[PDB]
Amino acid sequence: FKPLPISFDDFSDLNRSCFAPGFVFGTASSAFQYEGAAFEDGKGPSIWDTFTHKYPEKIKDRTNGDVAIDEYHRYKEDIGIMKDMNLDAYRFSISWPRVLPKGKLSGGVNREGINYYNNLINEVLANGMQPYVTLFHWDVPQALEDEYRGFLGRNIVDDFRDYAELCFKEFGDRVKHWITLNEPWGVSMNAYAYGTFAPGRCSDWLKLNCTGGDSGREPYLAAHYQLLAHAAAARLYKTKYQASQNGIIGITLVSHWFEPASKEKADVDAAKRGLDFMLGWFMHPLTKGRYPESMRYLVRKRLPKFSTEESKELTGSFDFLGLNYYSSYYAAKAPRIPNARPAIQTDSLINATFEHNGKPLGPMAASSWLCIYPQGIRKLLLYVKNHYNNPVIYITENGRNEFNDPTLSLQESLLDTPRIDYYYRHLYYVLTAIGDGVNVKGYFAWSLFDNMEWDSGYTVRFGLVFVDFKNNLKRHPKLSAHWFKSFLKK
Amino acid sequence: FKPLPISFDDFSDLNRSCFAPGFVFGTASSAFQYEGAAFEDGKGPSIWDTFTHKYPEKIKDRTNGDVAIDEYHRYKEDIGIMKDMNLDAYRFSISWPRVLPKGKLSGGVNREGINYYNNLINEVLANGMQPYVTLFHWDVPQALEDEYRGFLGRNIVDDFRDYAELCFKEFGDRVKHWITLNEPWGVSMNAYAYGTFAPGRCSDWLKLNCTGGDSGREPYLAAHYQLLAHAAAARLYKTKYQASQNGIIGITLVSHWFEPASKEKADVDAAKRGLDFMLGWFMHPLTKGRYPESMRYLVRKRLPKFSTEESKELTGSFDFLGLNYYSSYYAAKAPRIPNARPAIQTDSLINATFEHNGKPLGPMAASSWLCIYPQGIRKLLLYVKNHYNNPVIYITENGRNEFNDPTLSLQESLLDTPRIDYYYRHLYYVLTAIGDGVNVKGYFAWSLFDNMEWDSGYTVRFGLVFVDFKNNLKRHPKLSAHWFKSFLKK
Repeated sequence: FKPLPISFDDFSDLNRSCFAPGFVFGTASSAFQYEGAAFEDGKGPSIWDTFTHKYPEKIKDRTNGDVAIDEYHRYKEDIGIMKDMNLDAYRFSISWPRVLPKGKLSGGVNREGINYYNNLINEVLANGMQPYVTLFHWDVPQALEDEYRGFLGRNIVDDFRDYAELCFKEFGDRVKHWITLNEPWGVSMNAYAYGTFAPGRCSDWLKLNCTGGDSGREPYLAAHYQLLAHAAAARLYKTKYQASQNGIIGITLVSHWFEPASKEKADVDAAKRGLDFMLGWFMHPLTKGRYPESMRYLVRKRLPKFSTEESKELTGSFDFLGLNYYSSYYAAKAPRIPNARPAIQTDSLINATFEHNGKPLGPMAASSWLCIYPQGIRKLLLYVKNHYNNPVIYITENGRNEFNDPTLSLQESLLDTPRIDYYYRHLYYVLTAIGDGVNVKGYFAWSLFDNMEWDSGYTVRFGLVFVDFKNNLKRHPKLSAHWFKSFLKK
Repeated sequence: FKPLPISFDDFSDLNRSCFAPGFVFGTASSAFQYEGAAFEDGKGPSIWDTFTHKYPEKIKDRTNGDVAIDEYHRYKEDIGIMKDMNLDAYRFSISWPRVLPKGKLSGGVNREGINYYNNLINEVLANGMQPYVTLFHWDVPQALEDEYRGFLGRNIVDDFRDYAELCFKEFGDRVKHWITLNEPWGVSMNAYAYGTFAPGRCSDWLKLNCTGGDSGREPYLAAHYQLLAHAAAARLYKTKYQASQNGIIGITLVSHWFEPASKEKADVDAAKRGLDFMLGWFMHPLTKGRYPESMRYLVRKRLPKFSTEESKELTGSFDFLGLNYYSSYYAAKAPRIPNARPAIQTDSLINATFEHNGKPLGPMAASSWLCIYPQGIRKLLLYVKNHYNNPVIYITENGRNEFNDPTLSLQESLLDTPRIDYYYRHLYYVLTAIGDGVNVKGYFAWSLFDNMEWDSGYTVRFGLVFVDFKNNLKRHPKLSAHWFKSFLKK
């Protein structure tokens, strides 16, 4: 580490002029969290649609995404806010079942679905911003879940290649930045290892009230098919559409920073395994066509294998890496319990905590897994540069939350100084990583507006802009929106 | 609650123009934490001097206050920083054993000791600031501890009246704001109930490695004599010095906000008892000449009694209240354990926590008792106004800390955005209390510089200005110092 020649003599010294003139600043979202219109204009149901209405008790506040923040009908006002804030880009996702209601290409193409994304894309570009588009953001068409168990069936790869091709042909003339998948670790672990996400599967002996499953086998299956789906969509783009469209394609991975519990070799080795089982799971295959050695050694037979052809297709199939960072953990070696039933969470032999002898690594945000350690982003960034031959990186999500509290007045709800604290220190550490040679090209805040946080429902708020859910979903910019607008003003 | 007509459209909208033009903004400190020169220019030893060298294992990092930040020799530079920052006042304490080395007036007056405070007082006033002086800030002369057990002996009252008179005669011509005691709750509980502060006493059965004591009796004795000492000094000032000196005298009390765990009557009643045993302990006697009913009912015989004359002297003996606020707790009723040995901590029958069904009240700072809940200051302020007939209030301490971390570079150490967050929201809530009729006249931040935090040693940092303890105690203003200077600039 070696500091930055700045001199933070005023609070206003940290702004966009500190970054290269070409650095991209934007905000991110997903279709299920923002759009609304779940049954409208020919859209078919996703697994998240089904999960929330079938099992309301699996959602903290027993809510759903039928209306969400209604971006479907409010997109002009939303883009208007972005333009006023001086943003450079917008990262959003396309709903698979909105364009192809039955999943398969032979089920029919929803023309009205295609029209919505054309309107959104043209609005983004007309307001001096560039669209960064995510193909899959956890909303598997219900038809494919019913037919072959969605991402647990090999059938998903061919159907996902067809979906990607439809988006490339229809929107490819305007969209020059594509993202195939959004956080395959999250899907694998929360949908198949813990059971908190749709379809809510996990091993029965864990007593997490799951809908069937196996946490020692299914998470690995879901991750393997997700990687094959990515390779299919990425190879199609490069071989048939990249020479005429002139854009780039990548993938978004999520990772935490794992800090050794002590200086001991066992604790040093545990942190490394944490990174291998979270980040390495997806980056090894993407750069080398095989899983990390530690996963191969400790999972043995339960870890799927790539064919020769699958390895060739995967190796190097990305123009950039989309990195998502939020939290950090302390990692210590966990001893092998004799006769333990297999599960992905215990397979790595790590004890992950937020303290070392009762002393905290940092304070917590409203989500119980999010520990604030700004140094983690810089250390994660240097790990990617040094272990994965210095790829081009875009930070595709970064942020924190607060609790939804009905006793607070509007004025009180808009004074989000902890979020300002969070962005200031994380942005400082991104700048130090750039100083040390990391190829970071952009940064996207999660999120512009308050929204549904998956299984947590509307009990937490992640936005820069407050949404009044009791009065026609009114948009009320928080103090952090005004602060970010000033940061971006020259 | 009803908001403030402001409109926090920019971050710079919260400044000193939001407060009345006469509102006082300053910073606070104590003699043991800042001065240094512990054995120099005729000063005698305090109980804190003795405690740290005798028992280095009772201090987290095994440190002492011999040098501290050396304000004794560096006071001109320290006042210089304050003047550059646009502050209105400085709250500091006078060391009892520096002016009277043997405690008693018949032990001799240290002339050199008197000269230091004359130099400091004249420097404060010459730099356009007013001194707010604390007579006792936990540094009991060792001579009086040796002779009659300091604040556990009735002999302390007469000696404390003599000390106060010396300060009034010598410094009274320039000092118009006097504070008799600093946090008698802290002394009573930490020195006699838990054993963490000098002289480190507590009940042997608690297994806290104390130096002797009784937690069911001594804390009550120490608090009773502290109140008698205050009354003696306050009555002397008003009857003999106030008509010619034209100043005012008060006392500084510390209190947390106690939030009911649930809506249940038992939880509502537990929060009230929390306030009675912490704040009420000292405010009841000061306004009514008797302890709160709940303390009288649950402590019975172990609670000392005031004579008729002592009640008359105490009732109304303060011109203003010095209030110290830092943290908030959730309070729930605790059941009576059959056969429990008596202790002040269990006497109130309350279970105090920082969570309700695992959900946090707020995040924690570096000190394990400090939970961040900005609403607490406003609720505490309204409680004082409504229960204690609307006194004149000065907030004499408010702030947060971070850990001393040797792996961080200087630049990294100066980016104290969490402290900015802490002052912004607490200052907003002070403004709302003023709006609802509380008579708040000033606010003092704890503290300007990093210093020794009693039994925690130098493991935590509370300042707006970083002190480099490895390089001639160099002063390096943090981002929060620059932010506070801008807040105070018009």
